[PDB]
Amino acid sequence: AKVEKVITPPSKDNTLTIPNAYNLQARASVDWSGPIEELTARIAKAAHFRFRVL
Amino acid sequence: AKVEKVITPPSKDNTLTIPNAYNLQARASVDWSGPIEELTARIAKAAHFRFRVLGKSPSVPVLISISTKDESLAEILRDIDYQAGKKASIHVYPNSQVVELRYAK
Amino acid sequence: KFKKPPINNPSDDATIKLAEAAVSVSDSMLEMAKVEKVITPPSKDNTLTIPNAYNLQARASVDWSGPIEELTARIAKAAHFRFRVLGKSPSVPVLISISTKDESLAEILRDIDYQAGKKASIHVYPNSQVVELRYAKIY
Amino acid sequence: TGSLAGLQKETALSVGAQAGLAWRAKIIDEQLNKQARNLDAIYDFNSLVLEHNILPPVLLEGRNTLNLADAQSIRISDRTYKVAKQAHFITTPPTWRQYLWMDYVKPEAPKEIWCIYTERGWKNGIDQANTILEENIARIKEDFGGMILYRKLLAMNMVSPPYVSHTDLGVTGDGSEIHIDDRVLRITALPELNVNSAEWRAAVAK
Amino acid sequence: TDLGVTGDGSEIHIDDRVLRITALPELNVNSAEWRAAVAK
Amino acid sequence: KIIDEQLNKQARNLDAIYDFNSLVLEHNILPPVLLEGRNTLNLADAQSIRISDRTYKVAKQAHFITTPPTWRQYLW
Amino acid sequence: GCCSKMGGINYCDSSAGRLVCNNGFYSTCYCTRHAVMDLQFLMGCCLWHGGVYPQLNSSGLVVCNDGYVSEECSLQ
Amino acid sequence: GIPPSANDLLLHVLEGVPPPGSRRLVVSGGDARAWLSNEKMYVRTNLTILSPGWLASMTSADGTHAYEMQKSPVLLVSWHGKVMQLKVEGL
Amino acid sequence: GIPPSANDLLLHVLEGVPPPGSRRLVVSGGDARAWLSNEKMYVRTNLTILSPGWLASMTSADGTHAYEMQKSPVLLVSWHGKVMQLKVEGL
Amino acid sequence: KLPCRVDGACDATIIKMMTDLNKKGIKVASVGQNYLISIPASALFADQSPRLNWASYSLLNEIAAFLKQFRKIAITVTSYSSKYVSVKRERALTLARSRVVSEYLWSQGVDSRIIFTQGLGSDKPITSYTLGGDRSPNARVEITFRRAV
Repeated sequence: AKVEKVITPPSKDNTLTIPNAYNLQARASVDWSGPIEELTARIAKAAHFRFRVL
Repeated sequence: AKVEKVITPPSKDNTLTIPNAYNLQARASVDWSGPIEELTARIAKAAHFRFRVLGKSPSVPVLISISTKDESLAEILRDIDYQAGKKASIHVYPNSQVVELRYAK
Repeated sequence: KFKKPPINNPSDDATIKLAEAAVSVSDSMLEMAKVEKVITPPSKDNTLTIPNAYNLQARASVDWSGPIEELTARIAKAAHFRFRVLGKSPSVPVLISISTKDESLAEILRDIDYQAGKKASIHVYPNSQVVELRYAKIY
Repeated sequence: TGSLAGLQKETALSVGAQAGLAWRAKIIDEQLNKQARNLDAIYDFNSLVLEHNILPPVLLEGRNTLNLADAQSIRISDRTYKVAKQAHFITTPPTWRQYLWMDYVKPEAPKEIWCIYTERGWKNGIDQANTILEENIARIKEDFGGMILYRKLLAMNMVSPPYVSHTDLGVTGDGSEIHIDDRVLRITALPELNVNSAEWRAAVAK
Repeated sequence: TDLGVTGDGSEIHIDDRVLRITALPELNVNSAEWRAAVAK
Repeated sequence: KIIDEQLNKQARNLDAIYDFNSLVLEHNILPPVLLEGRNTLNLADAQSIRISDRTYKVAKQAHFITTPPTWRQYLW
Repeated sequence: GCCSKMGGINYCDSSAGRLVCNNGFYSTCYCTRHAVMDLQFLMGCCLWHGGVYPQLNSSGLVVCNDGYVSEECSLQ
Repeated sequence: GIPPSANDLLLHVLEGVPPPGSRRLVVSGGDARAWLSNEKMYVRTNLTILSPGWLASMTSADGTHAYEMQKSPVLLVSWHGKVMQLKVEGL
Repeated sequence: GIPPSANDLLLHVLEGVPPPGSRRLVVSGGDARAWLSNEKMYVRTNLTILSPGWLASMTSADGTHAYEMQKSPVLLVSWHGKVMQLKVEGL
Repeated sequence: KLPCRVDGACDATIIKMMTDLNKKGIKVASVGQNYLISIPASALFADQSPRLNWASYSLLNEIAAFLKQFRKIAITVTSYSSKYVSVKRERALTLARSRVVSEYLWSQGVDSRIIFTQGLGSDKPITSYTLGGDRSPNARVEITFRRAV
């Protein structure tokens, strides 16, 4: 990891793509070992947001 | 993972936004796996718009797959434009109510 | 004491499996009927061909699983109308299955005419008091 | 066997299984007979028949198909359609009794550890009868679903309809036997999938 | 390799893709193109 | 049996340690296995020797996969 | 006693694989084999291989279907 | 040479009909069915198979998966974000 | 080639005379007669045969039907809008 | 050789825990497959502070022992309080209370996949009688889940 970080310095962070807002500050403890879609749908349903798949 | 992942800023994201016309918020139910032009023409006819094509069809047609039960027509058009990729684009003009399918040169 | 309201008779796993098959058969039919209705919009209704009149408003509850002609003759005889047949009956019989409860004879005749499809047709003339069954010009 | 300090009949199943199978088959037949009209309403083969008394073909659908053929190469597909059975002339529509009815014949051809193994054979026979009924239900469900899929693909213009040609002869025969009106019906084009995707028609439901 | 609607009248596939890896990974022997890493 | 019980108690740490899923390449290709040696000497016979500073070898080659490997195929 | 301190067993719901008590509560007992069980410990050898290859051997060796030799089931 | 597309038995596995000439296998611990035809397993379930690896796969419209794979007496599945095991008998 | 028109034994079945060289079958549960000649049943009745399917059919002037079909130990008939079964013995 | 039930669970034990909790004063409700546990804030915390009493850990152990009897995927912990100074202080207080309660519940061995925590402050009261402080019946913590299969 140190060698890879030295060779390729990252330049962008996903805060721009995923910003924070109100009622995204509720908290969670999760232990999940499956596919991504069901977990993302449960997080969106707990955050009271609509869910879209492209 | 932080080092390896590359992203794009949302200012220059090349994805069609929601055109927020009144006729494009009607819900639909689509099950289709085939060419893009027939489905786009049917979406325009259901949304009471006109439909026009600029470009030429290739030898191998562009194939999309849309399977939704309750989704808006604008969201369906956005998913179609995302699934088309670099080969085709969909533009929506609401002042003169038309949709345009532009092929890649 | 803790209880929850639905406590019915005990069930059978055969009926459970039949219900699990029938639910998916039902929503497959629902989706396919929706697609066919969207593709082909109907424009005409058989109220013009089968109108209602007085003494067609006596009611009936019916469970019939046989040919069309005897049931249509019984409905016409109960409605005090003459019965007429045009065309020749095919060698493979036209089979219907009707299971209703407390609906009018005009509605029964309309349902029989709809289930007959492309093989037979039902017409009603109230001025002459005539129920006519005509076979299709096929074979 | 365990710790270091720890170191320092078959005919009952066979006679129970047949009786359990026959008893469960009889109970399944009674439960099938209690719901005769609902099954006739659900599996309505009669109203799916085409114009010239032709049974519709059976179509099978698969989605999101992947095949690892060997190393270094894979083949994937979006959707696949297959014609499992082909259309033909019929005289009678099918019914659910040819699919779901199980066979019942009364078996009249017959103690410290006898009872528990007889009970085990009884449970095995009940489980076997349940498995047989489940397979029959799956078979009739496939045969109905293919005929539904044929009508949906015909609505979306992906299959071709069958084509019927009829020849009308007059009064035929010799002086010892005559036939008044003879008609010979023959279907000439079987239904098939089309590969030209430009004629496919989409449906948007409001 | 991207194939469209392929098949005969009894069985069709809508969108076929055939993926094949052409060159396996291997070590290189030309030392002039190697890149060093210094971590401060 | 005792070793199997000890492996089952520490199950969730083993998936975090031997995370084969995070090393898979773009087209679901398992990465190859490389072996490294340092400061190598060989006395083939008398009057002649051969030495090397470092050596690299490919042990297993990359291939298509459908599922990632797990620690239960090695340690159970 | 499955439905203890309740009204007793009503029937086996095979869609969920569970018993139903005489109240409206589901029971904790299983009644089909196709029920959700949290199985973590399984017995037998040549696991995570093809299984035991069914040849009868002159020696006490146990071979799996993929050519691996299981030392645990092998007689010494 | 073009690789083969799929195996056509997976449509019948998706519908639930066993392939002809096969024999049944007993599956315990979850909702799955398995058959053995040509020294290969055919599995019908709606779970996600994790460890043993499969050769071919198809998916139905309602989320049912059909797998073609080699024979093995154990399967590793994920149920709702939790990893468990299914036991296969009759091999 | 032109398909054959009919079988001429069905006229004798309609009249009620058994075909020569045949043998009798016992029918219970309804008003029907059956004969077996060439591993085929010939049935004379005025009911409507629903389930097993027939190969050839003729009809008389008074409403009696004659059927040619394969052998089967059970017939499904409709009497007056009610579906019932007929038992065939002697096969 | 196969198990005959879910381990460490019994219907009589479930009924006994529900009866004991309802007799002592913790509200346990079940409609359909949804389960709700309602706890007054005075039995857990001090006077309007996010500090647990030392004697409430027995109650938390009893709630954990009841929660181990079921199979579940997600739990929701929601906190409600009363008006003291402003809305920010009571919202932060409810969030801290839910965080501490779910931290001890996750420290104990409940076999869930996700636990969600939120504190709504004083937005949703269940009783129009709002004269009390932390002794009010509308200052509470709620634990909701759905039994799986």
